[PDB]
Amino acid sequence: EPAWQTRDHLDDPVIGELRNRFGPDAFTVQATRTGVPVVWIKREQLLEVGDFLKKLPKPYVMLFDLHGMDERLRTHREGLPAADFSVFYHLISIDRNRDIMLKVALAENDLHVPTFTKLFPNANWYERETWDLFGITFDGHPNLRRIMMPQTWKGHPLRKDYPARATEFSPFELTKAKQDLEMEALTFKPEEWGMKFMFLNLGHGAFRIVLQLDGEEIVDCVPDIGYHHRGAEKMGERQSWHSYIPYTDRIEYLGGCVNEMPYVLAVEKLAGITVPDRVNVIRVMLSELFRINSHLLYISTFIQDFAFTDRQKIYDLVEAITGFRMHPAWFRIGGVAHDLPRGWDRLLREFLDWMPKRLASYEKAALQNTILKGRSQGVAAYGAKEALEWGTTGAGLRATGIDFDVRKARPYSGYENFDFEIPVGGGVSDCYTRVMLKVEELRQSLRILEQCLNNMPEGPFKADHPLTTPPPKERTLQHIETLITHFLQVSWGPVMPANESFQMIEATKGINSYYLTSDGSTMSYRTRIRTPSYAHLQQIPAAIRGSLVSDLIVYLGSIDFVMSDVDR
Amino acid sequence: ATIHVDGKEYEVNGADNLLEACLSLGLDIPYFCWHPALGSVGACRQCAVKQYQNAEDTRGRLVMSCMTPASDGTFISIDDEEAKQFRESVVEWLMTNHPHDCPVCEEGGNCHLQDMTVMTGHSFRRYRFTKRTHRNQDLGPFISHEMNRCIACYRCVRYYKDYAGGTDLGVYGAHDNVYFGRPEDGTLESEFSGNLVEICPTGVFTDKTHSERYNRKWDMQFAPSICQQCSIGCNISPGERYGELRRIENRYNGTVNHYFLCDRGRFGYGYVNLKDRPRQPVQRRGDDFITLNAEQAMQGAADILRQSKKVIGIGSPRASVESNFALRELVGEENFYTGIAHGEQERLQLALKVLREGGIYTPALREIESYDAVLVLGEDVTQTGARVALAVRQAVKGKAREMAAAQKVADWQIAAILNIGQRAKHPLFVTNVDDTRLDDIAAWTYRAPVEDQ
Amino acid sequence: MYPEEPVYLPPRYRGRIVLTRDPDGEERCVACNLCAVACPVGCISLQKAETKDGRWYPEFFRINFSRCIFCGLCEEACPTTAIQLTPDFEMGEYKRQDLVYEKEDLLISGPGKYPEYNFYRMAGMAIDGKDKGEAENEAKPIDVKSLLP
Amino acid sequence: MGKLNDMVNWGRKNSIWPYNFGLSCCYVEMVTSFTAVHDVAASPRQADLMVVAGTCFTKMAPVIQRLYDQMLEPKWVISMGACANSGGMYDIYSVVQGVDKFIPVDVYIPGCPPRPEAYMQALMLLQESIGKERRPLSWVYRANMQSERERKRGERIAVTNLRTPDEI
Amino acid sequence: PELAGIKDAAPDATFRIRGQKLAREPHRYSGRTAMRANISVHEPRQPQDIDTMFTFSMEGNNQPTAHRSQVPFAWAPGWNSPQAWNKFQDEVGGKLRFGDPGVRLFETSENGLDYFTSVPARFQPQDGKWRIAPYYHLFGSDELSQRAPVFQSRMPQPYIKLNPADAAKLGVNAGTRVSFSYDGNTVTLPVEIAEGLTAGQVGLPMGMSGIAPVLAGAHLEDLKEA
Ligand code: SF4
Ligand code: SF4
Ligand code: SF4
Ligand code: SF4
Ligand code: SF4
Ligand code: SF4
Ligand code: FES
Repeated sequence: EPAWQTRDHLDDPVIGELRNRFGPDAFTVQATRTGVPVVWIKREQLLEVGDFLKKLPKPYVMLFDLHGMDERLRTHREGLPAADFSVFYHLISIDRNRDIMLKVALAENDLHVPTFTKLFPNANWYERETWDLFGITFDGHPNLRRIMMPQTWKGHPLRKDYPARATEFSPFELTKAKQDLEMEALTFKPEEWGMKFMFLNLGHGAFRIVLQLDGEEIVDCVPDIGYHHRGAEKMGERQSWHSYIPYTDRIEYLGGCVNEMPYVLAVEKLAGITVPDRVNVIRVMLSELFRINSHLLYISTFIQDFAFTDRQKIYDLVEAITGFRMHPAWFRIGGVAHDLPRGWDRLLREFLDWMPKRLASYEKAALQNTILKGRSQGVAAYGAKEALEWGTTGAGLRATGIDFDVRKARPYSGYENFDFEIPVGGGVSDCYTRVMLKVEELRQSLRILEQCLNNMPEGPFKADHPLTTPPPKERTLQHIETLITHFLQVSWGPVMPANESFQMIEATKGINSYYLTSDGSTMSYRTRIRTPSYAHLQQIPAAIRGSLVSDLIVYLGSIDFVMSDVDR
Repeated sequence: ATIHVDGKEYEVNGADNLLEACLSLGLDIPYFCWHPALGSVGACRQCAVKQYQNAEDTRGRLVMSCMTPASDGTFISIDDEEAKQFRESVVEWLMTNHPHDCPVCEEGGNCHLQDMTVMTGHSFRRYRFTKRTHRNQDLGPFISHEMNRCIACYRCVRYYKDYAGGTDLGVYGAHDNVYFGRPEDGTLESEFSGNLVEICPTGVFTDKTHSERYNRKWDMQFAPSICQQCSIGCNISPGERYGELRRIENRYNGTVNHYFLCDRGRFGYGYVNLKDRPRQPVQRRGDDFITLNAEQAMQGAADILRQSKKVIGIGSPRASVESNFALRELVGEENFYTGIAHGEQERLQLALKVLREGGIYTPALREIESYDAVLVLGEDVTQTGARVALAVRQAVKGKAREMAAAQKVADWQIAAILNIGQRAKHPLFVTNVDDTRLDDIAAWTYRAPVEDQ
Repeated sequence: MYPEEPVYLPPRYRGRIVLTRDPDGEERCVACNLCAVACPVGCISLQKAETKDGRWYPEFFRINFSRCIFCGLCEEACPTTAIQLTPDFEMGEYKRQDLVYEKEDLLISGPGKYPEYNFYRMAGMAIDGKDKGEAENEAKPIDVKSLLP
Repeated sequence: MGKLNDMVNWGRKNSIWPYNFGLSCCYVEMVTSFTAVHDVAASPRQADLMVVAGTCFTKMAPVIQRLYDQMLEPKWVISMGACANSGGMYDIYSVVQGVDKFIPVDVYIPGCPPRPEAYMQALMLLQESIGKERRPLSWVYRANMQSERERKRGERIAVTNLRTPDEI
Repeated sequence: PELAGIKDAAPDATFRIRGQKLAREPHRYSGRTAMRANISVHEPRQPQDIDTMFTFSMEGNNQPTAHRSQVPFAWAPGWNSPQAWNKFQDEVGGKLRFGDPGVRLFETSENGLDYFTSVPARFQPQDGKWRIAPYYHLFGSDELSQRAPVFQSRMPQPYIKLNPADAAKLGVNAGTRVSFSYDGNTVTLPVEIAEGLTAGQVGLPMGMSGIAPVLAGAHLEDLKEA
């Protein structure tokens, strides 16, 4: 049975529990290719369903995602409630190792949903962004303001009737914005930002936090984000399925092929493509190389608060394979762009004969440096309860003792074939614990690369599916059917039949996920990108309360976030 | 009627064939030889579905949906594996001799064969032998000929001969060396030969005027417009690129000009691209020609027109209603003159009085095809109103349609209709000062002066 | 060590974009506009012209290199292997207008990374030096007037 | 007098302190530029070169404008990457399409991201531009330099064969 | 008031399909940052269309299931050819979905006209006066079509049509150039013999170079061999 097949998930026990609790007519089950049960809930029963799922015997504990969707232009709404807009809530149970997506339908004039911040505190920023980009009001929300746009912004950019392109530049708006931003330190209003003692602005990426200090103690802090908002999802609606891969690259720019992976896996779910095993091994190999690179940068940055030669070795290897250092744009729908060059195994063998000594040096620089142990342990720590309620994933969640990694819990791209361990922390997410987990993850990625190098499948680098985009180049250059497929795929776009797909992977900073809605066209009807840096940056005001500003700086350096990943 | 496609129940018209019924519902069946206006002949064998005898039937039988009536309680399957394999096989058979030409083919990105090759999911070539080739003909200034790309679907000959009434385009040859074109090099003699660039599902017949300044369909900026070349008002899609009008495509209007233009409308757009057109306001000063912008021209013209004692306006039947009205508002109603002669205006006003005061319904252009007898008085329609001549040809073929409908033959089974109606046709009586292009189908032609007509 | 020691670039490095020529010495671009539409940034603009023999070529071809992200999707789109990304990165300029490379700035005098592929040796359309039936895997055309059954 | 202006421009070109105000991936490439494997070898008030390396968002644009205004003459600007040149691949509502919409730019670098040797090449280009122009000695006519495109045209068009992508 | 139906011919400029305008160009429109790059590397403004409901970009609506009658082009995913019009109709080969564009200005009148009693007399050929019989051409009788350079190779050379009896009376054969004076202008054309033309009439190509359509039915004087 294919893993991309359109399933209904009626055999999920959560569906039966919802039927026994709210009745069979209280909700509508939608058959998707997301791999999760999609349940359309009435708007009034939303908080009741959230309460019921929070109190299950193995409860749904993490709100993985929350975002809106403009359904006014979607033509294939068969088996769906009549909706002008919808809001989807993606909830994850780790005890069940399952997840559910609750969709709430909304009419065009009555665009208001009850707030979800009483159940899941991390819904605050998600509801702010859903208000910002869709105009969906949330009743009961404390400060429902724009999070990606300036407050003096007209319209909601993710609505279908909003112009995607840049408008005409005006120096008058620039001078007005200079007057607005440069008078903020003089005419600050401490009630719009949600606060209620000196006010400071600080000014991984450049971003501003508004701090409220009692002496040097932090009594309140509100981050100001959106300074690096590139409109990647609106571009997802503007590019074809094939010519959007560079945009997937440019989110979490230290990830590269790691960021390409969930997008192409979701598109392959839409296309019904089961890639061959060599494709899986190649994509795993490149994602592990980029994971090692990102972990090296994170460890070197934390130790700073010699290590840039190994990054150059990884960049040379990726340059040899793909042709580019940090934005390879190399994964394709149904495979990868080119085959591995002849001589890649020598470069990988020379890299794996260089890394054990460097890794031992990093362990000596992190373990034996007891000054770093003293200045890192107990610096803005949290337990599993705070990690679940804020959507913290990756190294922080596993440092809280919760053994949840996507590469093992919900395996993808042939990670089952590789023997590697998941490092789990003691139960407290210190800076030191997270750095040690990154070191052990680096060791496990080296083990994965060794298993790739020693056992490499000899086979195709693109699938034998008609929707593999583009087709293999030599058959394009000498076969008319293949030439026709290449012509239509690179120009009009490949046609994905109307469905919804979801792929969640373990990124270099946490859990990254794509949620794609196709309306049967050559572009995406909706592209939703869940990035872990968003949920990690939301957790700062919940952990740095009552601490020093230096503790805030160390915690910011130990979060492992990138600002382009935050503002996506 | 009631049909069951892939286990789902649909209500369709029982007079339709299965292909057009399923295409109306939104179901995708590949097809080449069928066209909505030309009927069904069952040549290309691309529209295959599996028809079951009843609800509890498992074997089924591969039928052509264009040749199969959409009768009540008809069980078919489009997405069955055997039907999909046969349709992919037909695409592959068409691909065995097809040239490696898509980058250098004017139909690329606009090709029905490309779309149906992708739609059937055929992308792997396992044919390894030689491809048959052909030599092209010169078809004149408008239609370019590239016979290598032909899939032998007979749409061109069916349109040009049975529908358009042309006589200089046929199918010649045999088993798989079938050739489509003229018996010799020369210009296609039909006034509706330009519709071959959209009737042909491949790049055999292409728009040569578009080919000289070529761009792909995705690069076009289109708009819905009305053809400005005669009075019929056929809807067109002009597409431009780089500031010049590149192509006139047909724009569907089921009331007026459904699938077809004439060659004047399709190929007489090149006046827009002339380099001697006025592009700025120009005011003469002695022998000089000073170029003004918009506001300077308006102020200077307003000053001189304000000083003049009486300004009159001369409109045109080329200009739109808004422009003639704006001139009439500028100069006044009493100072506005239609810029046509007195006799021309008298004939136009009499025609208007007949149309809107004669108490007789004036049909739309598609509705002309449903009339049982045509009398054409004085109007050489093929040279002045050509789409009406095409509609008149369809109305003349209506007698063969009626005779076949008397014998319980479906209206889309066009070959049987033409077999039953051999040379019988509805009456056509044309009068002109000389021979018209409708004389090949007219029951009588009267060559006489306008007084005698 | 720069510009003292030249930095090694791998052969498939995505740097400066060139247009290449066939082994016969003619430019490979048939002006099919696949690279222009496959560009996610829209920084390729060209126009098909056609010589007397019927050969398609670009009348002009321009790339805005202030806008190009060097993603190589245009080279992946090219059915003639005309457009290629070379291992060259030194493309800095003083004026942003001088980053708009016209056809004479792009068309090198050789085949580049693909030294033998010739699209017009495979295409069915007739050009000079290659009549009907002279492409690869093509039979000579059989006239319908021929005496064979 | 003639040698004095030459020595003044020589002093300006041999001592350039960049304020590398980068915002994205291009800034991280410039962070990798400072390492000993590339050998590339403050405050806006004493810096004389502004290297804009990254996407100029509609919210970051006042910051870039203010930080450029805080600098003092003589001041030079190098745009790095497609984002700073033109907006790059983000022709989107929230991105200013090029940093030269609001501040003048002296040297542009194509790339996404440019490698650090391209930044060293742009430093050489800026040094030549500085050494060719002349400014008043005490209390501005920039030289119209030949474009690198037409200067490098002969050796670029003369290229015939390249290493195939199959090997390494 | 007679032209009051032009209001409903198309909707006004405020018409939107779920808030967005109608697109003039396909979604995969290319070259948007290089089509004017030779003039200036800076992109210009997108042209604002305030007159109509269409937009000068792809930021618009061209869905087949959109409640409109004015369709700029047919395109559906999977259907790039002119067969994409099948998705834009209520049934294939029938009306456009949500109606065809355009409205009739006048309805059929309740009562008709009277019979026109002005019956003309039989045509009589008098000597020295040639009735101009109009011959229209599809390529060459419409003015702007004549201006199109591709019609120059397609339009025929201007031949003046003569009856065999009239040409025999003039002594003129097929091809000899004859001159005739109209409005004090002697113009010469080569003669083509028209059998079906009646005697006393002379055939002229209306709309072509120098021959206006107003000459249809006008008399001709001084038709001699040139
Ligand atoms: S007719 Fe169609 S399939 Fe054949 S070469 Fe042209 S575009 Fe390609
Ligand atoms: S020339 Fe075109 S329309 Fe005619 S049979 Fe061949 S493919 Fe069909
Ligand atoms: S009949 Fe021909 S000239 Fe007249 S409106 Fe239609 S396409 Fe145009
Ligand atoms: S490399 Fe990418 S951005 Fe540059 S021209 Fe090619 S497709 Fe466009
Ligand atoms: S894809 Fe290749 S052949 Fe086609 S226009 Fe571009 S460079 Fe030329
Ligand atoms: S030009 Fe490319 S690498 Fe540089 S900031 Fe923009 S997206 Fe990042
Ligand atoms: S479409 Fe039915 S056989 Fe051709």
